[PDB]
This record gives sequence, C-alpha cells and structure tokens, in this order.
Amino acid sequence: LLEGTMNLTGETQSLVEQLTMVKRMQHIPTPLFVLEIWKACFVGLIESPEGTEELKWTAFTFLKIPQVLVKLKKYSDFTEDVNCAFEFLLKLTPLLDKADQRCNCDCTNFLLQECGKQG
Amino acid sequence: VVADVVFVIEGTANLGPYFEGLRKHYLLPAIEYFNGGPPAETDFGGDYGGTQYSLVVFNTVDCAPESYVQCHAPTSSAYEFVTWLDGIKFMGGGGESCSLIAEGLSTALQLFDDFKKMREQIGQTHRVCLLICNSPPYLLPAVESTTYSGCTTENLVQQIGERGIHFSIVSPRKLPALRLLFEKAAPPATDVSQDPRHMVLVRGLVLPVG
Amino acid sequence: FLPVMKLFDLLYPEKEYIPVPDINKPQSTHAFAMTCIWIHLNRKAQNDNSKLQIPIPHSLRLHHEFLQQSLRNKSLQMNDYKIALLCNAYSTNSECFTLPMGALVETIYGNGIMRIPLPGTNCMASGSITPLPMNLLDSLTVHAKMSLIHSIATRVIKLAHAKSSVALAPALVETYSRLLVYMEIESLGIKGFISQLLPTVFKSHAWGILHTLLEMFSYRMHHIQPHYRVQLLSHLHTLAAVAQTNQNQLHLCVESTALRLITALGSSEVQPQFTRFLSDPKTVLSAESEELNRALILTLARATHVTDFFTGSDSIQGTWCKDILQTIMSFTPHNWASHTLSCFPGPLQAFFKQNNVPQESRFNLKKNVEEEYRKWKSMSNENDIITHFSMQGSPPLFLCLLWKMLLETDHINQIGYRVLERIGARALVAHVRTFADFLVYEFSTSAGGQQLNKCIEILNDMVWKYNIVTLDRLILCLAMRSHEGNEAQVCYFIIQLLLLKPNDFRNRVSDFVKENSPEHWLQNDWHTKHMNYHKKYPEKLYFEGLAEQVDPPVQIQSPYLPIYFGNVCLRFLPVFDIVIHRFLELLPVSKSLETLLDHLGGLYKFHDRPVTYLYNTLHYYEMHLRDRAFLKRKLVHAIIGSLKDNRPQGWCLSDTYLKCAMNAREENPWVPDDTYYCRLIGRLVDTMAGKSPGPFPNCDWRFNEFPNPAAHALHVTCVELMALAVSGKEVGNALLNVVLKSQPLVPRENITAWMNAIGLIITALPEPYWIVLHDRIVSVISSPSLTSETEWVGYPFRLFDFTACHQSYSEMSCSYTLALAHAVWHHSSIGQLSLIPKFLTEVLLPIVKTEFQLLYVYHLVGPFLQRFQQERTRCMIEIGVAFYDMLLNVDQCSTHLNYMDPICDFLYHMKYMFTGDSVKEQVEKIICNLKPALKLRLRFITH
Repeated sequence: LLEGTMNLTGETQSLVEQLTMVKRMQHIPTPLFVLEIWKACFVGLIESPEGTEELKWTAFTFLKIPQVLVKLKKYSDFTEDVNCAFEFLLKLTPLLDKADQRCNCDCTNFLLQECGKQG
Repeated sequence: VVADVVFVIEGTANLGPYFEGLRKHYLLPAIEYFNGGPPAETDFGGDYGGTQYSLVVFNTVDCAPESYVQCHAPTSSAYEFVTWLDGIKFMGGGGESCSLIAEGLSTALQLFDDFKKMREQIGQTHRVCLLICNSPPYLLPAVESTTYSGCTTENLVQQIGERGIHFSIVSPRKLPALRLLFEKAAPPATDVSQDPRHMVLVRGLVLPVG
Repeated sequence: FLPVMKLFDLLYPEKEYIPVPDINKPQSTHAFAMTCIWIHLNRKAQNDNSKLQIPIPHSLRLHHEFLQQSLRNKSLQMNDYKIALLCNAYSTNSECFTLPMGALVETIYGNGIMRIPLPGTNCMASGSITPLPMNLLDSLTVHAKMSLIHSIATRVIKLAHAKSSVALAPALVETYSRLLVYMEIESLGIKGFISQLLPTVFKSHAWGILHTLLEMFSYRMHHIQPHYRVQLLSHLHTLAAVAQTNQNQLHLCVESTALRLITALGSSEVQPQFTRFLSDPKTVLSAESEELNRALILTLARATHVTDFFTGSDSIQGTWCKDILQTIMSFTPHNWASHTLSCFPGPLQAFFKQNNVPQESRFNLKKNVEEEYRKWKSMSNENDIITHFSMQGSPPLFLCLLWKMLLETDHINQIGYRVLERIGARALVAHVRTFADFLVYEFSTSAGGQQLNKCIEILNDMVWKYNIVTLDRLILCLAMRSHEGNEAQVCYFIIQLLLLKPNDFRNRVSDFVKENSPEHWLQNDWHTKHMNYHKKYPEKLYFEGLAEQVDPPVQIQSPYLPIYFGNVCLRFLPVFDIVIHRFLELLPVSKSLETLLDHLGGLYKFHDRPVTYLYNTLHYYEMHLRDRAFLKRKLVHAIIGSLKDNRPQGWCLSDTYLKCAMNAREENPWVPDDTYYCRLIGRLVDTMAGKSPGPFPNCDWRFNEFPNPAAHALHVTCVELMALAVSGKEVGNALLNVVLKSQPLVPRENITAWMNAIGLIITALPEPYWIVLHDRIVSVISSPSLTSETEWVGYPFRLFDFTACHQSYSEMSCSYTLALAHAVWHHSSIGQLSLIPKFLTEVLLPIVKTEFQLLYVYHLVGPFLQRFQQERTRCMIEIGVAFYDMLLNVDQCSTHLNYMDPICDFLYHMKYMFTGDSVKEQVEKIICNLKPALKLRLRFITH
C-alpha cells in the first residue's frame, strides 16, 4: 500500500527485493504472502479517491503487481501457491463485491485473465 | 462610594518589622471604610464600576539590575488586595537611608491616568493615594517612567496635590521630609495615630480616632 | 452556590450595560437568567445582611432596573412574559412574590366574576375558562411551578372542605392537568396527587372534586409511571366498593376510568407491577363488576403474549399469574368463549379449560322472564311492586321486563322508574348482563324482518329515548359474553346494527370529530366547543327521558357533577377497542368491521395511543390476520388516516408505502424490494444516531405515547412491517438481507448501528418474523466454508471476530450471521432466548461434525449463558449438556483437534462461572467416551 501510494513509478526490482526481504524476516508462507499482496491492492483500490488516484491504483493492481509476481517466481512450484492464494482470496466475497462496485465490472475476471497471460 | 484606591509601599528592610502593626491599625481599617465590612472570598473582580484597589511597591537602588517598581493591576476585590498586602516580602536595603519615592509616585500617577481613561461613566471620583514609607526620599529625578521622567518628588507631589488626588502618609517613624511632602500635596482650595511614635496624616479617608 | 460568580465572569466579559431584550418572546426569560441568580443570591445574603452582601455587577444593572420598574408597576397583565420574569426573579421572597402570584392565579381561579354552568342540571362552576398557555409554564422556573402547584392544591383542598356545590373552575383543572406533566416537580405532583390529594378528597366525601380528578386523570394524563397507575387502580376499586354509589354519574366515571387504565397498561409493565401486589391480589381487582376483570384478563393475555413470557414453560403454576387468575375465579365465575380462548397463551388456556362454571339454559331464562311479566301485569299494590321486583339476590330480569313492556304496550307505567331508582347503579349492570343474554337469545329466536327492525328500534329507544343504559356500557356487556357459533354472530350483529342503524351515534361521532382536535395542550378554547357539543347533544344520566315519558311525568332535580371533558364518544373508545378485537377473533363477521371502520373510524383521532394499539393488535392477532391481508390493511389505514390532519406529513408510514400500498388489489400485491427495507432501517438508525433534520418530524414527548423518538420510530416501523401483505418469512429474510447481503446505502464503518436496529426491529416483531435467524444459522453451519473447505482455514478465532470488518477481510455469512445473531439475541427477551436449547439439541446437534462448526456454535451461544444463569436455570444446564454432546460428536467423527486447548478452557470457564456442579452424572458419560488427550485435560470437570 505504501508503494502504491507514494511511488507508483518505482522500479519493480526494488519492490521485489523489499518483499523478499520481508518474507525472509518474518517467515511467511507463499500463499499467505500473495494473498496479502492481493488484499492490499484491492483494499487500496476501494479506498482510493475518485479521479487520477483511482486510475493509478487500477494500473498498480492490474499491471505492476502481476509483473512483480513474475519476478518473484524467477527468483524463487509458484503456480500452485498463487492458485492457493487465489482460492484464499475468492473466499472473501464482501471485499470483492465492494471492489466490483467501484470497478463497475467484475475485476477478478480481469485479474485471472491477466495472471493467465503472465503465466 | 466609588473609589480609586492606590497604595504606595516601600518594600525595603525598613518598614520590614513595622508593617504588620501598621496593617492592623491603619491599612486594614482604611480598606474596610472603602469596602463596608471586612472582605471574605465572595468579592469578585471585573465590575469596572465600583471601587478599584491597586498596589505599587518600590525599592531602593541596591536592587541594581532589577526594576525599581513592582505594580499590580487594579482589582475590585478587597480580598485579593489583602492577599497582595500579605504577599509583599521586605528584603531590600543595604548601606543607605533613602529610597525611591519618586518612582512609586510616578507610577501612581500613571495608574491614575489609566483609571481616568477607564472610568468615563463618572467624571470624577474619590481618587485616594496612600504612601506607606519609612524613609526620606532620594534626590534622583524619576528615571523609570514615561511622561513623568526627570521630575523630583516635589514636582510629582505637586501634580498629585493639584487635580484633586487625596494624598496620605502613614509612617512608623516620624520624619521631616514626609511631613513637608504631605504639606505640599495640598488639595486645590483629628489624631488618627494609635501609637505616638507612628506619623499618620490622612487628607482623605476616615480611620477610627485613637 | 458562590462558585457561579467566576463562571459568570468567564461567560460575561463586558464593559457596559447589557440591553434589555423584547419581552414578547418566551426565550427572553432565558436572557434574564443571571440577574435572577443575582437576586436569589442577594435574598439569601439578606440573612446576616452586611456579612457577604452581594452587589449587582455593572453589566446587570440595566436588567435589574427593568425588573425593579416592572415590579413597581401595579398594572400588570398576562399579555407579555413580564409576569413570568417577576415570578422567576422573586419566587424566593415572602411578600414580593404575591404581587405576581395573585396576578397570574386570579386569572385561572376566577373569583368574584360570575358562575358559568357545566352541562346537565344543577351545575355551576367558577368563572374562568381560559388556562395558562404551555410556553408560559415552560418559561417559569421549577420553584415558581412548585409554588403554583402547592397553591392550586391548597385551593382544591379548601373548596373540598367547604362542601360547596359551586364546581371547580375549568381553567383550573386544565392548568393543573398541564402542570402534572412536569416530572421535575414530582414529589409535589402526581405523588402528592395520589398519595395525599385524592385520599383526602375521598375522606371529605366531596364527590364534586373526586369526579373532576377522575375525569382529569382519564382524559388529560399521558405519561404516568406504572406504580402510580396500579395504585390508582386500587383506589378506584376501594372507591367502587364504598360510597353508596347510586349516582350513575360517579359509578359510570369510576368504571370507565378503571377500564381506561386496564387496557392501557403497557405490555412490559404488567409483570414487575403486579408482582408487588401479589400478596394482596384483592386490592387491584374488582369484586362486583365482571367486565373490568375480563379486561384485566385480556390485558394479561396480550401482555404475556407480546413479551413471550410463557415460552420456556408450559405450566401456569409457580408464576404470579396463577394467584391473580385464582382470585378472579372467586368473585367472578365467568367462562370465556372458544374463539376468544383460542387466542390466549397456552397456560391461560390450560387454566380456563378447567374452572368452567356452567350457565343457565335459554328456555329457563325465557320462563323466568315470563313469570315476572305475568306477575307485573297481575299485582297492583305499588310499594309491594317496588319491593318485589328489586329484591336483592333475586335473578335480575328487570330490563327484560321493560323490554317486553315497551315491545307491545310501547309505554312504561309510573312504577318502573321507581323500581329503577330503588335498584341503584351497582345492581343495574347485572341487570344489563342478563338483559344481554336475553337479547341475544330473543334476537336469535326472532324471525328477521319487520319484527327485527321493531326490536332494534325499541333497543335504540331504551338507550336514547328513555336513557336506561349508556351505549358503551351496553356494548361492553354485549361484547364480553361467552356465546358460541351463530349466537356470537347474532350478538356482534346486534352491536353492529346498534352502532349503525340509527343516526343517534353517527351524528354525535361526526359532529365531535368535525369540530374538535386532540391537541388539548395547544387549545385555549376547549370549554366553548365542549359547551357547544353538550348543548347540541345533551347527555342525560339519571333516567331523564324515562322520567319525561312516564304518564304522570316525574320531575327529578338531582344534581349533576362537574363534566369538563367527558362525553359518549370519548367514553366509547376503549369499548370500541375491545369490540374490534372481538370482530377480529371471530371469522365470518369481517364485513361489519369494514363498515364500522368506515363510519366510526375518524373517532380514533381522539385515541390517546393509536400506534401502540395497532402494534398490540397486529402483534397479538397475527395468526388470525395471516390470510386476511385486506382487513389488516383496512384497519391500519383507517386508524392512521384518522390522524392525517393533526400530525405532520410522514409521521408514521414511509412515503414509499404511501405511494405503493395505498392502492386497491388487482391480484398484484406490491412486493417490496431491498431499497424499501434499507430505507426503513435507515430511519431507525438515523433517529437513534441523532440527526438534525431527522427522518421524523419532532413532537412534544411530554404529550405522546412514546417517551423518546427512538421508541416512536421502532413502533411505527414494526406497525408498517406487520401491515404488509407479504408473509413473515419473506419480511424477516429481507430484514436480514439488509445486512447479510451486499448492499449500497448501508455504509461500512457504520454497520453495527444497522445490526442494532435490525436487532431491535426483528425482536419486536411476532414469532414468524424472528424465527428465520435459526434458518440462517443452519444455512451457515452446513456451509462449504465450515465443513469441507477450510481453504481459507485462517485461525477461526480471527475468522469469527467480526471486528475484522475493520480491514476489508470479513469472510461471509459466517462472521456476518454471527454478528447479527449476537445483535438479535442481545435484544431478545428471555422468552425468545429460551428457544435456543431446543434449536441446539434438535437441529444443530445432528449436523455438527467438524471442529469449525463446533467452534461456531460455541461463538454463537456462549455469550448468553450469563442471561440464562441469571433468569432461567434449566436452559443453562441443557445448553451445557448440548455443548458436551457436540464435543463428543466432533471427537468421534474427526481424526484430531487442532484447538483442544480453547475448547477445554471454555468448558472450564463455563463450569467455574455458570454451571458449577449441576452437571455431574450426565457429563461423565460423555467425558469417558472421549479420546485420551481431551480426557486428560477434562479430568478436573468431574469434581
């Protein structure tokens, strides 16, 4: 949520380095890790003010975060863990419905097709 | 009746031991005469009409970088005035006999000017000034005052005597200079001393005869 | 009191005088307040005068000078609020107070001027008819009001002790009624009214003052604390026991006042009030009048139905109701009708199935009537006639005798009025009772036709032309009978025809509702319109028409008592409520209720509590009105639309109800959507949150039936929900889906107030509305998220923490139904909570199989063992056994538990706090069947 709010324009490698650091400090399982990434992205999209910030948050969740996950996969059985995290997330229907009301469309469909495109 | 009471006290080692006696015999009854009946904790400040008391305490020149006069703001409570009279500490003095009466009188004059700009509901009131001193004046003209700088005690007490300010002197030791100043402050156109040693001359105010 | 001075110095920094405001506002009395404080400090400083004298400040000298000049003026009138300022400032003066005090009292007492006549004969009251206005009494202080109260009380005591026939002033009793509203003069007010004033008025045997005070309490009292109401009911019963009440005007007043207090006992005051009079049950019951006892039993029925007192039990024994009902069985053998008995609670039905007293046959009554008829036509000596037909203890058939007399002779001889005058008021209602049975038997046996209209005309002339019986008394004695089947249909047909065939009641009702208004606190010309009515339709109470139409016309000149408020239309109203309940109880007479509410429906403008009446009616007759949606619609629209003139737009029903459900049915009932229910619950959360526009207009809660705005919002919301044509399960599910389903208009970060309002609303509704929460819990217990998928297997003690809703991680109906279940059960009465053990051991226990469901049931029920251990201890034990049984099923049907430690600590906490050792024998069978680790931690349970 900090990288979304302050530096959208930062490079993904610094963010991947920081996230791998945090995963090594407190020993975080991969499904809970990717779940916290998606939950943070969606919560920050819902709480965004209307205007440019909402466009910036949609870009961060839709484009930057999928690229960050790809770099984590190279650095690290990632597909099973991200699929587990997606089922973890799909239990949370009120978050996804609040997001869908702000997205004016089902945003989880676009997420799943985008993560399919990235592999 | 409405009264603008200003006390001018010499806060030095002389008047140190004698002050408690003077307060019971003369100062405390004088406050009661202005405020009928003794004060106790119900009197409230802030009535701009009415009697308003004030203190000016002065010093000698040995408090060398400190200021010479400590003035207090006007109060309508006689009780706050009594606590102020308790709160004086007499610590000054040294190798001298005189004190800065000109400073205390000049700030008393500035008090009476600010009083005169304050009360406009009444044109003129009972404007009473007391001087509780134990010492002859210095020969310095007044230095730490604006609009009354460079004035001796005689000129200032002339300006007190004209314009209708009732000037009084309470002294525990009988002195010539104080008597001369009292004679000079004559308003334009009774033995009150309980103790023979005390010299008390009151132009204005009523104190029980002893 | 001296610390007020520094506060005044803080709030008032000024240099000059503060100007005097305009006196023609009441709020200008708030502008003078600190000067009245200063006067009150000066007058206390007058004691030890020079010691701490308090001078007026320089800012307050102008207002003090204004008060000095206005006291110095002696030409003082009530046109402005200068009189109020003078009373407020100088209420703490001995002789400076009397100069405004007499100035305002003499306008309302009215000495000297004239004597103005009250209706009837021989009534003359003191002159003044205009009372003090409300804003004047609201602009005095408390001490001025206490002095005015004590002055008026002493005046009424003196005029009581003067034994005078000059009645009390109308302005005086109107003003005293307006002053008993204030609960801050309480020890001088209603407490003194019932503890001191009324026993002395009874002691001096006034009957002039007593009738005024009972009239003022019946027609001008709104918010009375319930113990005063029960004390006054006891005093009315002791009064009706004594005082030789041949006065029909006094006995009618005390009987109608007790009827007005019984049926307006609130549904939750009954049990804590009547447990105080339990050892002395006779004090609060009538011993002679049966109808008040039947009204008390019906009030008991709807009180123990609305609060659900009897669930969690099925025996009436061991409860406070048994003593009351037993003491009503003596003094009043009376058997309830089946249609009426079918509506009661269970234990009341089991009580009234026994103690059934048999009754006389129809033919034996007919033979007895004919015996006394031939004895009247044969015997001729006048004093023997008068003594025989009014023998006390003889079967009362005298009104049936009169019926047969004016049926065919069409007149009455001189002697019957003498017999009636020797009977008195107390036995006369027994004569009305047997006359009612005789009426329904003869009307059943009569061929309907022109003979039927002859019978209805002679009954109408018995009511009005001869004035033998009052209409509400007759209709009450008809409606509270015990007849079955077609006889009950004939009785309610008699009531409908008697109200609707002549013009004699429709004229009085129409003329009263077109020319009056219920807001008596806003009116100053009440006595004028009262005299207009009582001129145009005089109410005769001591057999005046019979005294005229007797062939030697006997002139009676008996004195009438003071009547300021009372008339037949406002004496019919509680009887009309009972009658509407009787028409709902019986099936095939609903068209009579439709035409009654069409004609006499506007009379409910003057009902002191219409919305509580509708809430009690739809809540108690919900099983009957389930399939008659049109009748329920007609009832609520009549009772509400009677009031659409006085009270503001949108006071009761939502506008989207007013625009859709105010239509006729074309077999398309308006099925409401979720936006409707979100609007309703939004109105309740906005009244309870406090809102400056406010979804309701703001009223004067000193003069409503609801004490605060929240109770008003809740009752009109529940009336609107029960008045729909949609069944209970759909309304309850839609209320739950306000919060359970995802919804805009329901903000996150404000969800707990919405769950709070759903708890209050759906608890206050009948059984088929709040039973659906059990189905929702069952729907989430058998979910894939608790049973098969722990795909989100997050620590369940996070998952069932609802406050997780802080971050947007609320799971689903799991935590949402847990939160709404806690919000509903937190507001539930104990009779509604006591259906939880049946729901555990019958529904939930055959489906708890995994550990998450067991923890969900623990999270669901565990916080309410405090309520069970406090109030009803069977159910705590049954819940404890159910907990251990579910633990057994999950230990059997699972490989291992991950959370054996919180389960074990919960069970030890439940033992050491709530159950103790009542669960000993039945627990150890369960503990011994567990797996070894759980047994190793649970071994200390068995000691």
